Amino acid sequence: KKSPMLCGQYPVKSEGKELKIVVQPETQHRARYLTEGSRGSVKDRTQQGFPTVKLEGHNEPVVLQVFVGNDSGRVKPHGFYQACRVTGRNTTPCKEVDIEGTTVIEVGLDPSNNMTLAVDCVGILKLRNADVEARIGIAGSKKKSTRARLVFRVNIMRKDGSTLTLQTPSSPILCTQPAGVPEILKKSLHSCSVKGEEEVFLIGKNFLKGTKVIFQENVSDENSWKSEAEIDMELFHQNHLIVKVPPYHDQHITLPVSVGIYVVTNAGRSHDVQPFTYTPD
Amino acid sequence: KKSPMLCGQYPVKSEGKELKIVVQPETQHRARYLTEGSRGSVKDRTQQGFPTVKLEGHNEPVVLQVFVGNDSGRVKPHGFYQACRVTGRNTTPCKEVDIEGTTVIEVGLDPSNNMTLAVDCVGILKLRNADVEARIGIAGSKKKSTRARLVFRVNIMRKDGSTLTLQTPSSPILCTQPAGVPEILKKSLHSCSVKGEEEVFLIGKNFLKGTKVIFQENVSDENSWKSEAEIDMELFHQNHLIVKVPPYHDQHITLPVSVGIYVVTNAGRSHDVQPFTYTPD
DNA sequence: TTGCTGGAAAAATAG
DNA sequence: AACTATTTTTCCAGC
Repeated sequence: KKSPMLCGQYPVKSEGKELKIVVQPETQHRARYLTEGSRGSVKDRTQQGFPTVKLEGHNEPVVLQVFVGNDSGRVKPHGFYQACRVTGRNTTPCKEVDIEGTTVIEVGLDPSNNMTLAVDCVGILKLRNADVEARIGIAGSKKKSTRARLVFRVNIMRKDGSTLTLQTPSSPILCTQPAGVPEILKKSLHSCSVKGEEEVFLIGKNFLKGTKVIFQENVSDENSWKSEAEIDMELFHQNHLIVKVPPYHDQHITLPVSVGIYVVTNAGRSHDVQPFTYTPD
Repeated sequence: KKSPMLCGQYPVKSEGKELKIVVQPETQHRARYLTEGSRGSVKDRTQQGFPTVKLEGHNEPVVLQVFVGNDSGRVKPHGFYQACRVTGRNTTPCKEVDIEGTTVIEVGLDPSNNMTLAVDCVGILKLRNADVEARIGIAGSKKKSTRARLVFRVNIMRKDGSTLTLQTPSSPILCTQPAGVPEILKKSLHSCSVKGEEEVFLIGKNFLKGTKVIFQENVSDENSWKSEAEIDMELFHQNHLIVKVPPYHDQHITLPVSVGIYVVTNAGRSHDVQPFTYTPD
């Protein structure tokens, strides 16, 4: 690498060459801390591969550089995150160099693979605020950012001593720890008359801000009658919640109907379903 | 202040002068982080005044120094706590100087008030691990102390260039957050047969490690039949808990008996009582 | 017995 | 000021 300042303005394509991101990285990747183990490379959005960058308009071996930059605007290396290498008996080999104090990961883009590479060797390291705080004061109430972009860039050298610098940043990635699926561990009531209205205490975990309690007949994705039970907000809690039993659709059943309850969180659905029996009026 | 090393050995009285603590500080004062907006001074044991120090055997204006030191032994400034000034339209004015890296608060002791002062301008700041690292060493920041003493000391200058240094440390003060009073906000069952055994979901707050759920008949301190309800440990939580209804003492009541439920925490008792009705078999 | 994560408690900050 | 709610960091525990 020629080491052109990381802060300079550079184009994605030029002189008949483009550095494009074929496969964007996941929208979220939990950064790891120095005090703990490694946490893995950054995957793609299907979690089944890795962000993939391609270099069209050129067919020679060229080192690809990667580093973690701010989440938006003019590309600057992020101030709270540092890129890091991820070793593995299947991961692409790479070097870990330091530029202007920020860590940059050098991988090798090659024509033997049509100038394409699935970056599977880059992880994100979280720097401690307090630590950053006492170096760059401008970073704190001025800005504590938890989002970052994977910054890719190639430094080709033209015929003379010149060097063309193509750079392309990915979509932002939220670098914190994911919500975790909702779960119901135990409910206080398992049976109620068809008119409902009786309260049910639910204790479990991960009841996020956008959670909903759903009373359903079966597991008919398309429709087997479902209904949002009203939640008590004056006592909402990530681990417990009080909901009122929604009245059943058939006020005139002759026999007890067994239905299921499960919760939806802005992040997912409590895959384990609770049984609840509606009984005639 | 002459700035004599904070670690030196100094007497309380000497040369016909004593620096005595008339009113010891509270046995507990919740330290606050520097980011914390709240700044209370350290009160006395009646919570109605402040620790008061007096300088007998001298009648001139002399600056009184205060700083937070270890909880016992040879006075050394505490490594996890720093003294801090507390401003107020009624609090005594003072300066905040730094000595050997520790913060010292300078107040003015004066004869116009018979060499006495009720230090109402000193608070205690809790140092965050990362701060304690840069101050007292990494391995040191592991040996945790949550107790500290308010260290008072005067630096009088004798006729010549000499300086007499009287120092007196207070009783230790606990600087951790004072556990809270338990509370029951809502229960799922309010009535049960005399034999009991039915579970009751309790959601409230501050259900500490040593909490007990008590079913009682009245508010007869001495005795009006009380009983610890069994708690489910596999789901214990500071804000909620599942207990089984203890069977009543009179398996043969003819009429429904109304009893109360309240919780005891290693720190106190949920003063607000919940009603529960036992019903005949 | 150490390394990779998912889960969380504890530490610090926000509102 | 005194609380309550969120975030950040540091710990744990299960392969």
